[PDB]
Amino acid sequence: MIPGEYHVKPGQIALNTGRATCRVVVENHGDRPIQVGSHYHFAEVNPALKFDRQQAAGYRLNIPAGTAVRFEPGQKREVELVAFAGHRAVFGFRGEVMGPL
Amino acid sequence: MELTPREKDKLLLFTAALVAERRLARGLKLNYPESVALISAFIMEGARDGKSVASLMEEGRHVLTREQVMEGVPEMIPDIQVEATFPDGSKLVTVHNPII
Amino acid sequence: MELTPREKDKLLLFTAALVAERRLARGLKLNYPESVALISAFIMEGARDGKSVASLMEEGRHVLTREQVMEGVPEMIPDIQVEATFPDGSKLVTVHNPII
Amino acid sequence: SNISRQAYADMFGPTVGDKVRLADTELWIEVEDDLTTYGEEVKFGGGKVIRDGMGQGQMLAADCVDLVLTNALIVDHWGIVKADIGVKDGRIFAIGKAGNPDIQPNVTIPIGAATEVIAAEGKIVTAGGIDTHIHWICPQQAEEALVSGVTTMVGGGTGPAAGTHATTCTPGPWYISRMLQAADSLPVNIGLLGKGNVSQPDALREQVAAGVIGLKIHEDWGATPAAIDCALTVADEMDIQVALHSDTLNESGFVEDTLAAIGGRTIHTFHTEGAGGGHAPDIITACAHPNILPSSTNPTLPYTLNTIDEHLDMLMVAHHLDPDIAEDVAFAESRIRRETIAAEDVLHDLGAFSLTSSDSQAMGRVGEVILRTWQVAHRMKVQRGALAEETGDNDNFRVKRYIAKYTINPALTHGIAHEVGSIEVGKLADLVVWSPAFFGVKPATVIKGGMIAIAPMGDINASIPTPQPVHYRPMFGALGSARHHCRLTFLSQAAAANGVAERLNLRSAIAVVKGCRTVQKADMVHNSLQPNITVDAQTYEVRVDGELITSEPADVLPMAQRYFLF
Amino acid sequence: SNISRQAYADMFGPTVGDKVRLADTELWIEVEDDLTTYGEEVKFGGGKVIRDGMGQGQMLAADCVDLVLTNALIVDHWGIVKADIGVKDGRIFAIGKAGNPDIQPNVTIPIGAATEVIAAEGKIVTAGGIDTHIHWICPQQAEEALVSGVTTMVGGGTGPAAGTHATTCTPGPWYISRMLQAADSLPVNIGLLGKGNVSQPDALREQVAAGVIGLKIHEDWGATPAAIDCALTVADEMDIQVALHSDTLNESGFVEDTLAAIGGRTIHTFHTEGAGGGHAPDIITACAHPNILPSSTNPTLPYTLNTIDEHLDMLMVAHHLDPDIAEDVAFAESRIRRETIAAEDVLHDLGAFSLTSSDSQAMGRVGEVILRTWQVAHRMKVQRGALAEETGDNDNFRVKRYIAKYTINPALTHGIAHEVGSIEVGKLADLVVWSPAFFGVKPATVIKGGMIAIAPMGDINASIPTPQPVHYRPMFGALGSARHHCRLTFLSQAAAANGVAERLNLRSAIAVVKGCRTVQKADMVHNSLQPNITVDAQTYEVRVDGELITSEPADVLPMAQRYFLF
Amino acid sequence: SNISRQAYADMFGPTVGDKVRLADTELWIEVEDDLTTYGEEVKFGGGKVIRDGMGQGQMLAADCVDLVLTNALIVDHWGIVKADIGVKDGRIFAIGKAGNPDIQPNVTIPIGAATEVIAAEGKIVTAGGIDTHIHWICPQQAEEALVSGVTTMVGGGTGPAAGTHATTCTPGPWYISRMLQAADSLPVNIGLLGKGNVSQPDALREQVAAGVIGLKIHEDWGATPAAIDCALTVADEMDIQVALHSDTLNESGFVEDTLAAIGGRTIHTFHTEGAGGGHAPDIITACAHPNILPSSTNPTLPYTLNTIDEHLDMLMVAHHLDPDIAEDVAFAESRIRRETIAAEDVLHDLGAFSLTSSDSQAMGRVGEVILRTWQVAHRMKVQRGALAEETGDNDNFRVKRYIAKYTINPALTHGIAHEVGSIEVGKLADLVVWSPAFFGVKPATVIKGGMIAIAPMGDINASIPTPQPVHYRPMFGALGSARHHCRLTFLSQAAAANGVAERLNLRSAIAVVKGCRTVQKADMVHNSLQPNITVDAQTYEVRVDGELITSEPADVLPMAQRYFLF
Ligand code: NI
Ligand code: NI
Ligand code: NI
Ligand code: NI
Ligand code: NI
Ligand code: NI
Repeated sequence: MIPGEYHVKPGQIALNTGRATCRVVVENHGDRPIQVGSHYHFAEVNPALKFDRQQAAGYRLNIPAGTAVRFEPGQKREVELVAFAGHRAVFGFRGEVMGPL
Repeated sequence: MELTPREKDKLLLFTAALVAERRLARGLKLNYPESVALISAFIMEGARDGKSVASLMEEGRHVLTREQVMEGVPEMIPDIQVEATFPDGSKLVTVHNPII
Repeated sequence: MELTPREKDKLLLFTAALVAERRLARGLKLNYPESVALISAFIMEGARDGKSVASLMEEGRHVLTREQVMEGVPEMIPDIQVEATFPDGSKLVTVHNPII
Repeated sequence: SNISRQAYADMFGPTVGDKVRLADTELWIEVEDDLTTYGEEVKFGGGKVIRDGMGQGQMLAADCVDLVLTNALIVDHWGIVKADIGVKDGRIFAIGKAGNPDIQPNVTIPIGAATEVIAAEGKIVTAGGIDTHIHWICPQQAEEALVSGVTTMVGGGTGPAAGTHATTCTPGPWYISRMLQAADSLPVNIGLLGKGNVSQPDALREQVAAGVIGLKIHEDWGATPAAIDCALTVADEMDIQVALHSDTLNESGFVEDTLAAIGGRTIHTFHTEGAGGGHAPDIITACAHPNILPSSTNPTLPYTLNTIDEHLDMLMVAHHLDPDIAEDVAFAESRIRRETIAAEDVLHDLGAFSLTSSDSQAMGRVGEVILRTWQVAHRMKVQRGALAEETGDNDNFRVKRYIAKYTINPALTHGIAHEVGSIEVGKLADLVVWSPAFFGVKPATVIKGGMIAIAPMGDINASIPTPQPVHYRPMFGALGSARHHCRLTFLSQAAAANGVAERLNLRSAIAVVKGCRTVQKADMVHNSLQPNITVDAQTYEVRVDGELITSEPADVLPMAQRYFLF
Repeated sequence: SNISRQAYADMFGPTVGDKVRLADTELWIEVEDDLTTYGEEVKFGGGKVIRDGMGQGQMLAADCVDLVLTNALIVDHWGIVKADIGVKDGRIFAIGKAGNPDIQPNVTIPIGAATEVIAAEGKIVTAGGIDTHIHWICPQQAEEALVSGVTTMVGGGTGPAAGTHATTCTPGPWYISRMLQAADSLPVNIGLLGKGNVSQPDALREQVAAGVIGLKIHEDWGATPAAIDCALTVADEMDIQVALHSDTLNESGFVEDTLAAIGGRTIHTFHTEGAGGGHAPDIITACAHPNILPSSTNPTLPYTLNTIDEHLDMLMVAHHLDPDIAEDVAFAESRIRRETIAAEDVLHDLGAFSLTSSDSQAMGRVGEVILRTWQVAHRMKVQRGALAEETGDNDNFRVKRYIAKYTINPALTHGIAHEVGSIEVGKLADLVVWSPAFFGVKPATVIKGGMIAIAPMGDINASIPTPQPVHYRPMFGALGSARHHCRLTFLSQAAAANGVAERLNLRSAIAVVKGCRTVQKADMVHNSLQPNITVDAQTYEVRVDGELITSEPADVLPMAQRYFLF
Repeated sequence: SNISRQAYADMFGPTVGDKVRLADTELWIEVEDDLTTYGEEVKFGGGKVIRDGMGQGQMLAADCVDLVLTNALIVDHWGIVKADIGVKDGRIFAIGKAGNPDIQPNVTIPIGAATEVIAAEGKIVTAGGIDTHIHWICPQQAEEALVSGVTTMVGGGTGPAAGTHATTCTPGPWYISRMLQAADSLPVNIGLLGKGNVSQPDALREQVAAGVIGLKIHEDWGATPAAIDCALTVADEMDIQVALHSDTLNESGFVEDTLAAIGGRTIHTFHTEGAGGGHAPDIITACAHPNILPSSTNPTLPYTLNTIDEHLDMLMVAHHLDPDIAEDVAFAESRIRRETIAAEDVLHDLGAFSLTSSDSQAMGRVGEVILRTWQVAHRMKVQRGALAEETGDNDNFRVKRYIAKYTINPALTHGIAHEVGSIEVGKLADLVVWSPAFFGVKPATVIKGGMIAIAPMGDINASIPTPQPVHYRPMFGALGSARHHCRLTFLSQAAAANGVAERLNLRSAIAVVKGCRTVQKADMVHNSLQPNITVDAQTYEVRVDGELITSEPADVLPMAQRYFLF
C-alpha cells in the first residue's frame, strides 16, 4: 500500500498525430550552448544554429510538450519538426513573421 | 532575544521534533509529520554544530530507516528541505529520499 | 509536515505539559494549569500508542494523586477532556475526577 | 513522436485508463476521459510551453482567462476527467483545452498576458466543500474548515453562549445584523440560520427580513408541532430552508406526529441517525419520505470501536444536561444506539442519506467532514464490495455518490447551487487542489473566488517556499478587501430587497438564496433512495424491506494516524 | 413542590443567605436578595424551561431582550443579588425576572424568538473594569487587559517611544488623530490623554479639539506650577479631566506648592503613594483634599516581601534614568519607601484612596489591576478584620468598597459614568462572567456591548468546546464591523462638535465625556474618606490623626501560584 | 563646564572623530560632523532637558514637529553625522538641532507640546530599505522584510501559484486590482509589476492602466527579442520601469542579441550575476552598459564555502524543473558558476553592480537583503583593504557605497526616489533605528510614515517593556486606519489619472512613479562604474580590462551564528 499511488496501464502515447513533419540537420556554430523548447518557432531560433531556416518555417520540435533539445558548441544533429496548427499565425520570437504563415 | 518571525517559526519545528523523538524512544513506528520533523530538527542542529551543507545532505539520509516508520511514509517523503544559520550564514539543505 | 491549526494547537498543550513534567520531577506540588496539561498530554500519547478510549478514561485517573498537587486543585478539576487521533480517528476522552 | 505511458503520467499526470489510489484508502478512481490533444499539453516553467507566441497568445484581458489550472484530474459528481480549468472574473469559465489558438489546435481556454498559472499535473481538483451544520461558537472554526477543504459554511450562533453551544440559531435582528457584519472578516462563504421555534409568524418573518437564509427548529427551544408548522408556513412564503432537530423526548408526540406536522413540506433533517438529536429511537425513518433531505453529523461516521464510548459525555456537555439528574442521563442514553449508528453507514452507501455535515463543537468536528465521508466510503467498499451501479474495475461511481454528499447536495438543499457546489461554468471558483497521497486530508491549495486563500507554506525567509516548517498560513485571498471580493454572504430574497447589505454596510459580494421549497429527495444527486425503512421500538434494529441493515465497527481507519501529529 | 437548599444551589446557583468564597481568598460574599419566584426560574437546555410557549414567549423583537443572562449572582457597588439580566440594543435593559408573561408570574425581562441565552447559574457577573492609567506602549496591551476583565482603557501614547515609555501622553493633533484611528482596531472602549505640560493655553485647546478626553501633567515634561495652572484652566473650560504626576524632585516647590497651584480645582492624582512618581516623600498627603481623586498604580499593591527589591531597576528603566549618574539613583531611591507602601494598603481599606489602575509597562502590570485589588482586600481582612460598616457575618461591604475602585469610581473621575462603570439600566452591556473558583483571576466570558468579545476556548476541531487546550481566543465581538459596533471611542465635547469622527472617518460608536470638573472626593462610591494625614519628613512615617498607619508584608498571596503556569 | 569624551559618548552617543564598529564586522564608521552646540543637547526623561519652558517651547502644533529623534547617528549615502531628526506630517522635516528657541541657541527643530520623543543617543538611524525583487508568494513576507529593516517592497505575484513561484508577475487587470486591494493590509509601501512577456502592446498598456509600476520580462514566459522590444516601447510611453530576467537557454540569441533588442533603452537587470537567471554564462557583462541598472539577488552574496552546494536543488524547485529530464538539469547547472559568483562580490565593491535585492522565496531570502549586503562589504574589506576613495582611517566611503545599494539606488531605478529612499527633507519618514551591536541584523525600532510599525517588545503584562521574552510584535503603525495613513501604494501615472484608487476604493495614501526612463548607470549613487568586462565562454573567467576578477569563499561570516537562535 502506497498512499496516492498510480496504476498506469502499460503502453505508449502517440504525439501530434496527423500532422506534417520534416527532418532537418542543425549545427551550432556558436561558442555557447543553445537549448530550444518544444513549441518555439524553429525558424527563429538563435542565429548561431545553422540549418535550412526556409524549411523550418511554421514548424516547432516534434517532441513531448515541455521538453527541449540542447546543442552544445559545435554540435550537429538531425531533428524532427512538426507543423504549427490553430490559426497558423506566428507572433513574437525574433519578430520575423508577426502574422499568418 | 529579539526573536524575528523566522526564529519563532523554527521553534515550532523544534517542538514538533520533540514529540517525534519521544515516540521513537517508546519504539513506535513514526508517521508522516513525525518523520519530517525529526529529520529536519537533526539538520538544524548539524548547522549549529558547524557541519557543511554537503555533509548534512548525506547524514540526513541515515536518521530514520524504513523499519522505523509506518507503511507508505518513505514514499510520502521524496525529499526534505530545511534552512538554518551555518557559520557562513543561512543555507538550504536538501536531503533526497531520506528514508530507505 | 502540512500542520493544520489543530495540530499546532496541540503543540501548545504538549509544551505546557513539558513544563509540569519537569516541576513534578523536582518534587513540587502541581498547580491548576500544570495538572490539567500533564494529564491531558498523558492521554494524547495513550491514543498515539493505540489504547482504547475506555482504557484511557480509567488510566487518566491515576496520573496524579491529591498529595502531588496544591490544596484545592483536585476540586478545581471535576473532569478533563482531550481529543487525539486514535487508530480509528479522532475520539474524545473524558476523565471524571482525575485527581483523588 | 511517442512517449511511454509511465513517463507521460510523470510529466502531465494520469490519462484515460490510469487508476489512482485515494490517499491510503482502498478506493481507486480511473480517468474516464482526457480533454487534451496529445503533444499539445500546456506546461509552465523554464523553457516550457506557456511562453509568448507559443502556449501564450496575444489577446487582451477580455479575451483570455485570469487563471488556468493545467492538467487537472477533476473529481466531481458528473465525472472523473483530465482537463485544463479556466477561471475568469472569479468564476469557472471553462473546462477544456488551454493554450494559444494561434499555433495550437482545439484551444477552448485562451492563455494570454493577463493569465496566471497553477500547475495541477499529478493533482486532483474538486469543488470546495459545503458544511450546512455550523454552530458559530467561535470564529476560529472558519480557518479550520477552510484548511480541510470546506469553502462555504451555513449555520447559526452568536459566539460561546449557551444557546449557540446547543443550537444553530442566531436569535433576532440585532444578533443577525451583528453576525452578518462579522462575516465579512471570515474567508468562507456564509449564510445564517435564525431561531425558528415560535408559534407567532411575524417573529419569524422579522428574522428572515433581517438576513437569515433559513430557520432552525431545535428541541432545546421546543420542537413542537405548532412551532414546526409555523416555521414551515413562513419558509413556504419567503423561499428559505428549515433545518430540523426533532423532539427526542417524544414529549409532544412520536416521529409520526412530527412527520404529520411537517405535512409533506420540504425540510432538511439534521443528524437523521439520531445521536445528535431526534425522536428516540426512530428518527432515522424520516429518510423514507420524498420531502425530507436527510444529513448526518460526523462523529458517528464511520462506525468504529471507540464510537459508543465517547458519546455519552459529549452529549451531556453539548446540551447542558446534568449527569446527576436521572432524567437527564436517561434521555442522553436513549440517543446513543449501536443499531442505528451501524445502519447509518450502509444507508449512506445506498444513497438513502444524502448529505454529511459537522455539527461543529456541538457533537461534531468542524475539520473532519470531508475526511470522515471518505472513511465511510472506504469502510463500505471493504464490507459490501462494489455498488450495483459500478461499471469497470474502479470505484468511480461510489466516489461520485460520496463527493456529492458534501458538495452539490448541501448546495441544492439550501438554495445556493446557482452560485457554488460543483465545478461547472458560471459558478464561483471555489476550488481545492489535492495531492493524491493526501486526498481528503491535507489540501495543497484552497482557492476562494479565484484567489488562493490558504495553503501550506514553508519557511518565510527561505530561498524557496518548500523548506520546513510547512504549515497552513492565510494567503492574499484572505486579506482585507481582496477577501471581501472573493467571498459571498448569502441573504434571503426579502433581506436583499430591503437593502440590508447597504444598511449594515456589508463589504463582501452578496448572493441570494432561492429554490429551497422546490427541492425534494429525488433531486439529491446520486443519493435519492427512499427505502421502506423500519426501526424496532424494543431492539432498535433497523430494517429495509424486512432485511436487517447493519455493519461492523472499524478498529483502524485510513486518513488517520499516518497523517496527523496528534 | 419542595427542594433542598443544596440541590437548589447546584441547579440554579446560590440564593438568599448562602455564602460564596471569592477564589482562594478569605473573602466571603452572602447573597443579599434574590429577584426570582421559586419554581419559576428559567433554565435553557434539552427539555428545560426556555422553549416555545413555555419560558419563551410570542412577542416580536421590539418587545423582548436580545440577550438574557440567567440566574446570575451580581456583585456591584449597589448590591450582591441573584437575578436575571436582560440586554437590549447593546445596553443593560433590566435586572429582574426573565421569562414568558403568558404563563409565568412577575416577568420583567421578556424572552422571545429574538433572545439569545447565556447560562449564568453558579457564576458571578460584574461590570467590566476601567483602567485609567494606560501607557499605549503596544497594542497587545488591549487583549491582555480584556482577558483580565477590563473593558475600558484610558491613557496616552504613540507606541514604544521614549515619551510614551515614561508618560501617558499622545502629543499633538497628528498623533492624536492617528491613535483615534488605530483605536477602531482594539476590542476595548478607549479615551486618550494629551500632553498637558505647557504654559500656553492654545497648545492645550488644540489637543482637546483634536480628540483627547483629558490632559496628563507629568514631571518628565515639567510638572511646574505654571504648567499645572495652565492645564487646569483649559480643563475648566472644556470639561475634560487632568491627571497628575507631580514634581518628585521638589524642584519648583514642595507638595504644598503644587496643591496651592491646583487651587482647589478638580484633579486626578496618579499613583498617590509616590513610588510611581510625585513629591518625595509626602505626595500621599493629597488624599486629604476634597478636590483630589486619588488612585494607586498596581506594583505596590499589596505590600509583600519582594516589593521593595524589584522596584529600583523597574524605576530606572521606566524613566530613562542612568544608574551611573548619582543624582539619577538618589531620586529613584527617594521614591521607594517601605513606610508609604505599607500605609497605602490601609488607606485603600479605609476608603481614602478611591481607584486602582495599572500604569501599563511603565511601573505597572496591565493584566493585574483586578487581581491585585482583591489581594489587597484579602490582606486587609486578614490583618484588620471586619470594617466598621460591615453588617452580618460576611465581607459584603468590603467587597462593594473594593469593586468600586476599578469600576464606577474611575468612570466618575473621567466623565464616562453615563456610559459605563456599573451594571445599571441604560449603560453599555460590558459584562464579565466569572466562576467563583476563578473570580478576579480568569474570566469565563467577557462581553463587550452585548456581544462576547473574548473567552476561554478549547480545541477548535473538537466535538465540544471544552477539550484541551483551553486558552483565551478572540470571539465575534472582536471582529471587524461587529467590533466597531460594540466598542466606544470617547471624545471631548469640542472634538465631537468639530466633526472629528467624520473627518478621521472613525468607524466605532462615539461617546462624549462630561462632568469631569464637578466630581469631588465626596462623590467616590464607598471611598470618600478625607483623613487628616501627615508624613514625617525624616522617617517617612504616615499618620492619620496622629496614629501611625502601617501594615505587614505578605509572604504568600491568593490568586497567585495556584492559577498561573508561569 | 567640561566633560570627558568617554562620559560624553555614554550620555549623548559618539561625536566628531569617534569611531563605531558595525555589529561584529570589521567595518568602522567615524562621525564626520555633529550639528549640536555642546551643552545644549536635548535629552528626555525624569528631570532632563525636554520640559516646559526649558527644552520644550510654547509654540502651537503648526510651529513644531510631531516627532523628534534625539542625538541620532545618521548613516546615509550623503554622510555619517550626529544630529537631531524632526518629523512632521509623516515626513522628514529637518536634520539639525532640536529644542526651544526661547532659551536655546541654533534651534532648527522646534519641540513643543505636540512633540513626541524617540531617544536615539547611542543608536544609528538609517532610511528604510527598498527591495525591488519581491515574489508575492505569501503575505507573511511583508512582516519578515519589515522586521529586517525593509519598508518598501516592489514585485509581483498572486500568492503561491506556479507563475508567481517562478516570476515577479501579477498577470492582468483582475489580479492587479485584487493585489492592490490586498496591499492596504500590509505595513510596507508597495508597487506591483505586471507580466511584460507579450508582443501585443495593448495587452501591456491595459496592465499599466490597471496599476502596475513596471513590467517583468521573464524567460519562463518567453524572454524573446520581440517581447523585450514590446515591453520597452510601452515603458517608454507610460514612464514605468522594466525588469529583466533574460534567456538563459540562448534559445532566441546570445547576450549580445538581447542587448541589441534593448537598443540602449533603460532597463533594470535582475540578478545580473546569472545564478538567478540569464544568458549562460555571460549575462554579467550587462553591467558595462550605460542604460543598464544592475542588481544582485541575495543567495550568492557573499561567496561562501556552502554557496555552490545549496544552489542546484534551490534552482530546480524555483523554476519547476524536472531532475529526471536531462535538459532540465543541464540548464540548471549552466547557471551555477563559481567564477561569476566570486566576481560578483568584487564588482559590488567596485560599484559596477548598483543594487541588492532578495528574490523572495524564488532563489532568495526576504529577510536577508540588508544583512547580506553588509557581509559582502566586510568580506571585501578583509580581502581587498581600503577603497581608492577612502579618506581617513575608517570605512566611511565603503559604507556609503553599500548602503546606497538597498536604499537610494533601488528608489531611483523604480521612479520612487521623490517619496522614499533616503533621509532627506520632504521624503516619507520611513526610518530604522539600530543599536550598533545589532546593526543590519535586528532593529531597535522600525518607523513607517512617522509612526512606529514594528519593534522588539517584551512581556506585555510586565512592569516595563524590557522583560523577556522579547520578540518582534506589530505596533500602532501597523493597525487598521493608522496603517493606511502611514503606507504608500505606488501607481503608474495612467492608473492614477484613470481613477483606479477611487474605483477599487484603496484606503492607503497613493504615490505615483516617474522618471523611470531617464535614469542611467551614471545616476546610481556611488555605484556608477561601467567596466570593460568580459567572460570567457569556456572557462567562465571574468576579466575587467584583461585582469582576472575573483575572490575567496568565506568559511565564517559576521552577522550570523552570534545573533540567531536557529
Ligand atoms: Ni441537533
Ligand atoms: Ni447542532
Ligand atoms: Ni507617573
Ligand atoms: Ni504612568
Ligand atoms: Ni529571475
Ligand atoms: Ni525572481
